[PDB]
Amino acid sequence: STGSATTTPIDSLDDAYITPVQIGTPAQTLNLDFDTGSSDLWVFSSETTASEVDGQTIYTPSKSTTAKLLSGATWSISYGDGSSSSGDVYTDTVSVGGLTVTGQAVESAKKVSSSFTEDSTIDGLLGLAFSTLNTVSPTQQKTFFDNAKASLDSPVFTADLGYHAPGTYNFGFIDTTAYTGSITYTAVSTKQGFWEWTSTGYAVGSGTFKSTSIDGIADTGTTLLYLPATVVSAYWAQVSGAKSSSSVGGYVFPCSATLPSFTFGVGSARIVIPGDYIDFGPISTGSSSCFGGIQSSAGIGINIFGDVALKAAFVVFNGATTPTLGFASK
Repeated sequence: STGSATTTPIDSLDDAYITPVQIGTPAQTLNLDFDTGSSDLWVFSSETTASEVDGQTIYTPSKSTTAKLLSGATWSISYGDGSSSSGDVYTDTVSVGGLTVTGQAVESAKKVSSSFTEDSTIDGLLGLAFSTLNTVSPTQQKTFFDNAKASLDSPVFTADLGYHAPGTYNFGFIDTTAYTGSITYTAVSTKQGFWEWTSTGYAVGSGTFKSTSIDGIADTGTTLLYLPATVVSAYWAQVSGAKSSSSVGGYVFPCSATLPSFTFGVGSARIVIPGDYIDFGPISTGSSSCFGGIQSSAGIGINIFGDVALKAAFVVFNGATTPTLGFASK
């Protein structure tokens, strides 16, 4: 089997991407944030505290003839941005782009933190990291991909995120029309539950490539590119007036600037992030200070190849017995 679904930016900055997902019988379609940095499929629901729902579409398990309470199971998750959610668990039929999994754990939110409430466009998350990170207790549950894998034509999914435009998540096949050149595959460590890999270096603009190993994660659920402070300083030093602002929370730059590109290495191959992809617009409405799309990972503990980096590539998440990642230009 295969599946193919379009993923759409939630706003004009590509802060996140939403993909429609069918849950239950009859189908209830929710727009979920596919997140290769986490491993829970959770949704706003009829159980979510009413004051914490503000425009999201909810899953109502009582209206699904295939929903079953997973008795005694609870979940609770905190994300790197300080947001969180928790609740109980149903199993139900879940379909993405024509690919159907029966018995998928659908984690129903009883509580969500303010940033989720405040984002009316995201009805929940669909985790695509390794199932070892799934938070369901006392019986850990499998991701949608893990449940689907055995049925797929090939044990892979691909992320093809657009810049200010829709893109595609495919399951079970690699669309050879969706990228240019060849796909370069690189090793993955699953030890922390992430799609963790080592980039071979970077360049700023037209500058020379610096060969240096940068361990990090391919994370579709993180907006920006978070890299070591040395690398990030070297980038922003090429932008007149750019500075790190403790009050804003990262590097800012004059909105009048034209940003240089940023290249990252995948083995001997190179992925070029155009400068425009690094512009996240005014820090507050009407400001002439703009927020940078490359930020330091120093306070995180891991480097994160988030959407800024991934949307410059066609990315293969290869879930073969030994997982690997593939990157191609597009």
